[PDB]
Amino acid sequence: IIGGEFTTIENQPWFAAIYRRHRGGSVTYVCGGSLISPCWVISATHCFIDYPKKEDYIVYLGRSRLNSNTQGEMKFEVENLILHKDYSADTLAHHNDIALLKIRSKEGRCAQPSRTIQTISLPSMYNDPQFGTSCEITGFGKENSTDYLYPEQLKMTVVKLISHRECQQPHYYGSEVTTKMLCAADPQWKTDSCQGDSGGPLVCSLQGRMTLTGIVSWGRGCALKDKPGVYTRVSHFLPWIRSHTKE
Ligand SMILES: *C(=O)[C@H](CCCNC(=N)N)NC(=O)[C@H](C)NC(=O)[C@@H](CO)NC(=O)OCC(C)C
Repeated sequence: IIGGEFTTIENQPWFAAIYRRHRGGSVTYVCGGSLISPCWVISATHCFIDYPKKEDYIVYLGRSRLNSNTQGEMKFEVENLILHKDYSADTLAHHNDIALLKIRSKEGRCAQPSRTIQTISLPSMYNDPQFGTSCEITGFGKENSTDYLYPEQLKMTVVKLISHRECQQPHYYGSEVTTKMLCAADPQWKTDSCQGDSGGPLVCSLQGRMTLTGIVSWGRGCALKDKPGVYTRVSHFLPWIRSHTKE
């Protein structure tokens, strides 16, 4: 997250931290995610497309820090890694960038709700906030484009939803952005999600309720003028989500 402020998991209880185990003992951070139900975490397909082996991933809930323990945190294995079959990556755009991970503890149980671990609500069929609405993003991603390391503390910032019409302008993204994607940015171009923030949530207060409106997917650079962050439009994937979360 470029700009913004440091936060605690208490303020972002649905945030899931996803790591990948390596040959040896090295565990590195991969992407953010969101707990949509006790047994399900939603993230982005591009985070796992190159290593679709469910056994190499670890999901943490209730975690405020990147490389250290947080009281109340819970560790999970991935029982089922569901990637979207129609995922594809063009020059800039990443299509159908959405994934589901079924989690289970070593005891075979799902997440147990607490003050630091809660689910976030999904949107209704084709019901998104009005453009110009303020939403929040959370993540352990880069604080600056020139950084190679991630911040140790979880960060959050606020960006505004940009219309499809404005985002498709020539100086923005043109026809590269579709209706299955949502653009959001800071009106001053000072804050934005960045590498390391993918898979994370774009949360919007929709009719008094905190809703998972988008998933951090892509963008040209980070916090660049006329280059909004692009998010996977969750409301357009409800049928896909429902069909893969049953049994
Ligand atoms: C997470 O993996 C990351 C989130 C970027 C969010 N960016 C903004 N809000 N501006 N996504 C990606 O890295 C995604 C896989 N790829 C890109 O975003 C690429 C192509 O669009 N963009 C890019 O600028 O990458 C070049 C990197 C810096 C070498």
